[PDB]
Amino acid sequence: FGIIRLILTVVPGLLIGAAISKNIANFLEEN
Amino acid sequence: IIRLILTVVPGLLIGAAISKNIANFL
Amino acid sequence: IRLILTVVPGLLIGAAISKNIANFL
Amino acid sequence: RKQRFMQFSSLEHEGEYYMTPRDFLFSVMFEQMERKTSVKKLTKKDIEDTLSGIQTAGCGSTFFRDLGDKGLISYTEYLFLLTILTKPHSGFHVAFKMLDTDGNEMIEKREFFKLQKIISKPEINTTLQMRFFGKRGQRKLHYKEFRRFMENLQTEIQEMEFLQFSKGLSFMRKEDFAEWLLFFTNTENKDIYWKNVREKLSAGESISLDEFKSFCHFTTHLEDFAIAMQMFSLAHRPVRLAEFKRAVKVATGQELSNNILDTVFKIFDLDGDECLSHEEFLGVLKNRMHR
Amino acid sequence: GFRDRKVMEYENRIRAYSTPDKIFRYFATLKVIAEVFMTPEDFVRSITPNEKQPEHLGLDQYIIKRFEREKFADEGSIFYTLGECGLISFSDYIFLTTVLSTPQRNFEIAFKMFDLNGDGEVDMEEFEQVQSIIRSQCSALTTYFFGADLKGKLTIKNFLEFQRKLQHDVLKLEFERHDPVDGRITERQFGGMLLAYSGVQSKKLTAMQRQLKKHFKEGKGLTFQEVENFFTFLKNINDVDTALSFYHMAGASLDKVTMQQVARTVAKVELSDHVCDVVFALFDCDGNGELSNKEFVSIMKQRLMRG
Amino acid sequence: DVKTLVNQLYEALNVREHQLQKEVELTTQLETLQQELLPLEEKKLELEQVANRRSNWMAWAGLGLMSVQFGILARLTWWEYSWDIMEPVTYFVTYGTAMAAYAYFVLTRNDVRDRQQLLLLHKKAKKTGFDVNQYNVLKDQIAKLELDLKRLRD
Amino acid sequence: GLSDVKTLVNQLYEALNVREHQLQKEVELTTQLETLQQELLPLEEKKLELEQVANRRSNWMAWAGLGLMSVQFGILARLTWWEYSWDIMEPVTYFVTYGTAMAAYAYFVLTREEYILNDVRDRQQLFDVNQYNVLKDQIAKLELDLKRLRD
Amino acid sequence: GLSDVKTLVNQLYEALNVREHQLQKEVELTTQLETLQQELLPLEEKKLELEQVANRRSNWMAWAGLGLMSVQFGILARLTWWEYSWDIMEPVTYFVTYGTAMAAYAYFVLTREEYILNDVRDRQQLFDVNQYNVLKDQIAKLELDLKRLRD
Amino acid sequence: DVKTLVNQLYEALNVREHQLQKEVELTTQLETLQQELLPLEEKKLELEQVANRRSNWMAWAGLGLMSVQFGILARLTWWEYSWDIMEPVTYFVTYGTAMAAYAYFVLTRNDVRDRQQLLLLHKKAKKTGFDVNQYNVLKDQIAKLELDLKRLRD
Ligand SMILES: [Ca+2]
Repeated sequence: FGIIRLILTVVPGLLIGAAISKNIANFLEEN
Repeated sequence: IIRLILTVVPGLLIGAAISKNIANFL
Repeated sequence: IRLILTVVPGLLIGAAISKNIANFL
Repeated sequence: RKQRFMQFSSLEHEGEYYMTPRDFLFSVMFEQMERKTSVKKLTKKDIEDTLSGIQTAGCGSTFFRDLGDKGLISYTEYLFLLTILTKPHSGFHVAFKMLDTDGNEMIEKREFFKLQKIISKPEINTTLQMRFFGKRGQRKLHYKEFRRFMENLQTEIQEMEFLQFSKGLSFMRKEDFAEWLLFFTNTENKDIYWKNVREKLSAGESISLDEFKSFCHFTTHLEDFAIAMQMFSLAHRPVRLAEFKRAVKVATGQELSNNILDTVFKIFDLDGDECLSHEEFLGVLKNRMHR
Repeated sequence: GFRDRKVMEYENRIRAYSTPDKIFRYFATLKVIAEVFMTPEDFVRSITPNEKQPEHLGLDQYIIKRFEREKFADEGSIFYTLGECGLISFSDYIFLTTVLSTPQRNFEIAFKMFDLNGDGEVDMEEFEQVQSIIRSQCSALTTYFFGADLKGKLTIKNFLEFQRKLQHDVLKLEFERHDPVDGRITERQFGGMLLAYSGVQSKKLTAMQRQLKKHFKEGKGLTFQEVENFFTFLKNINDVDTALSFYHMAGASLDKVTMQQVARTVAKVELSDHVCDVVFALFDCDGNGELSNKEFVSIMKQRLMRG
Repeated sequence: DVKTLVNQLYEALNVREHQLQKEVELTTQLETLQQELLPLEEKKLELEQVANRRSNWMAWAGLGLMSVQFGILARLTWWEYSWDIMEPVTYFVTYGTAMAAYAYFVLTRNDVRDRQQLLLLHKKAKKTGFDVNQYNVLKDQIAKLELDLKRLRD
Repeated sequence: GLSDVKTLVNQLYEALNVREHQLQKEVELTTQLETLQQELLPLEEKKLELEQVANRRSNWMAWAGLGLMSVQFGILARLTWWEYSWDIMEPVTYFVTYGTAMAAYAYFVLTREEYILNDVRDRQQLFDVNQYNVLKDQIAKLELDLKRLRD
Repeated sequence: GLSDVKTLVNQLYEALNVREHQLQKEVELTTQLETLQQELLPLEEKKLELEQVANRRSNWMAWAGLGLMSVQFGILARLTWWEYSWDIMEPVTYFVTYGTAMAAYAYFVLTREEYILNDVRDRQQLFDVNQYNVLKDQIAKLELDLKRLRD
Repeated sequence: DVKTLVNQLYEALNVREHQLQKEVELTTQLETLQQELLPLEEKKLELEQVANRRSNWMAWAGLGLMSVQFGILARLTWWEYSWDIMEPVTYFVTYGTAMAAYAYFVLTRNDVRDRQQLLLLHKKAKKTGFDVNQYNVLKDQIAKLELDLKRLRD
């Protein structure tokens, strides 16, 4: 029953990291 | 040590064969 | 003193052993 | 250098020091004066008379020797000779280009002073000015005469060195050549070199003035020798006497004799092998060239 | 443009410190069927810093090409004699990049050493020795320098002429990579070419633009011939530096006429007014026409030696 | 001498019906002890749960942060940049993450293991109402009494 | 306190009543020690059984961890040295090492959280070690006293 | 053994002489608690002093280790991104990290060996924690008896 | 009645000279108990020093093997090969070293911490002549006696 929460914790963190790198690189190229 | 080898070596060979099969499948 | 006397001989032995093993190979 | 000027100057006029050609030669050969003679204080008329009885001297390689004590050197002039002795000649040619363009490169009496002041970094008549421009500055200095004069200076000082080591024997002995070679290098390694040469010289062999002149020329060209030895070291082959002769032929552009070059390879054969210890060789030749 | 600056700095680090193989696999842009190749433009890019690689090609990604074939170098160009239709393979890349760098005195000495009673005689084995020694400190060119019999002797004159032609062709490529119009380069672009191997900072170049603006010099252009004459002039930088220091200590001012006089006298090259104007625009002390001989010699030395 | 006197004393006070009296006194002292113990036990349980939630939350947050770093690095070296330009950045980010974990450690600081855990919990608390040593001697007294009761029942 | 003094009087009467105070007490000590050890036996058996049952599990789990680590090593070694070169598979091995460290951490976190939540739930809803240890205390003290009385 | 039964009789006598059985006994228990605590205080002083003098050392040592590691981090980053390239500074950083780890483990093993040698030597040549501990336990039992007597 | 009986018995047996008698009996009981404890402490010291020698030796061997491996890697990475060919070998050698360290750590297996350590050493080594339990109970009894003697000396 723990694996569901394990996935629900990891995968959103990983996706958030991807989107944050997207946005930070965009900002840096902008300014 | 005999059981240590009998645990490690088959795992490594199984990993090698699995890498073979996975690269072929991909 | 014992720290150096343990490390340095081990390192030199490793160097010589790699030399000899590479020659043999 | 100026210390040497004040130590060896033997004429004086109006609180100003002056050298004779004999003084100048003894200055270029030695560090200290042999006889601590007082500086004779001479007057205007007398210092003019010192240069009256000249032009009796042969304008070849005996120029300075023939002038003897009958000559005058301003401190600046003495600096200009020293650079000619130590420096390679090509730099002076560059100055001849810079001074005058599309011309014979003539200099006035004042321009001669300018040349001295730049290279080594009214007035009385002097031997150089009178020789080069005539008595009253009528002729002009064409580069080739200066090149000939510099060659004659080199040759004369070299002949003087050969006589001074020969002691008037008209030929040398290779131990004396070794002495001339290692002389200036005062850093203590000379004992082992002396041992090696004495073992490997085989007394009774001789060299004449032409060999000595050719080896001094090689001394002046030494840099190409260093590049060739470095290239051999990168090749990682031990340099051998024949290879040393090949490097000498490349550097100097001349073919030295077997005996002289074999002697030099033997002396600087620091190890028992047949390989030139060229590092110390270069060091010794550098010391020798800088005097 | 942040990412572009980061990529260009990374490329400069590759050029300056990486192994001669990484520089090849990274700057090569062709793959012929399997062997990698670099068009001559890529060879020029691999030596001049601050040049950007095309986005997609980069490292270990090439334009795979299928085996009259297309010509990548103009007829008569030296790269054409490499053997391909003007393409450079790694084997030739090392050879060309070691012929570009080493000074001609070393080649003279090496040729003089390994030979038999000959000033400029060399054979293939002796040539291999020379290459090894000089690289410490060639495909399809054997016919060019030795003949079909492969026993001809390369006279040092022929090899030095070949090296000179190589430098000339690389210079023409480096010039053309600046997009000339009517055959004239922008003063700022000539400043870049001159300072390309110098300090990274572009401040002085800006100051040059302001100087030319307030001097009516920007906007006249330099032909390729003028740049060639200027580099042949720089090919005597040692004697030029000695003569400059001499004229400096003599008391004369390092003005434009002094630089053209010294150029004529010690380099046998006729400089144009504009070229002296530009050298002075980016090399004066602050405003004055006196030249900063020391820094000038420094930068010109570190530029002529290709780094 | 004193033997018959202590015999008379035993006859007087120790009526010798003391076996069942011991049984009933034991089986009620046990209940009184348990009732005296329960508050200490509930305090201990509350303290344990309150010190458990913190570590659970912190561990899950640490895993979330590791995953976020993974995502940031995998989105840099495969879409925006290349791997080779982002090799030292990843090495130094890993070094910095290990250093930050070490700094977190330095800033935050069978049955015998439980005793040590309870001692550390009491020390970190300074929370009155739960006196660990009183609870320990109390549990020990209860265990001894219950064992004696098991002997009595046989 | 009447019960306390009653038990005290009983104790004093029993102590004075004994004959061969140094002999008969040694006998009663042996009997009591034997009886207490015979009482301790079931607790020790239960403890040993539970220890073995909770130890073989961890042994098998660590063995499985080693097997999985070796399998991963084999996969990486074959891919790096047979199929694709190392230059193309440097990022894959770095990120797989990262994934493996994260999975190890996740297993530790899962086992800790599950065990502690189960323990707290069982404690809130509810082999007693305390009486076993108290029995060890009583029996060691009895054996020590017997030792002192014998020699 | 006669002295033991005499002490039992003395306990009985102290029990029987009581007036205001539960009150004066509560008072005596209060005096006992006060006495035991006044005695306990010096041991707690010794213990807290030793604890602080053993805690500050580890704190400063860990700070020093972290500072050294940060210095190495900065040096390697500056040599990698400004002076040289990463292509040329990969083996240097790998072997510097290896050396740092080996030095940390060597320091750990050396302090362990020195500590165990010194401890065994001092034990062979020779704050009594156990009288502090039995003092804590006795005073707790007494406070518990006082509580039970209160209500 | 019975109170006067136990008072007469107090005068009879409890001579009341037992204060100084108790002092001298205690100052001798303490020596007796320490003389009893001594062999147990000797056995404990011997066992712990023998189990400490082994740990020291094994940790020294570990450091030696670490240094030998570092040596071999450095020599190859700078003399016999280039770094390019020795990156995968370096990574896989580090992986193998980690796997070996884990196989070793799997094949091997505040006063309460010391008590747990002693209990574990006794359970593992299980040598007769030393019982941790009797040693603990004797330590606590002699401690309580020292304490009573301090209270008596005042
Ligand atoms: Ca790498």
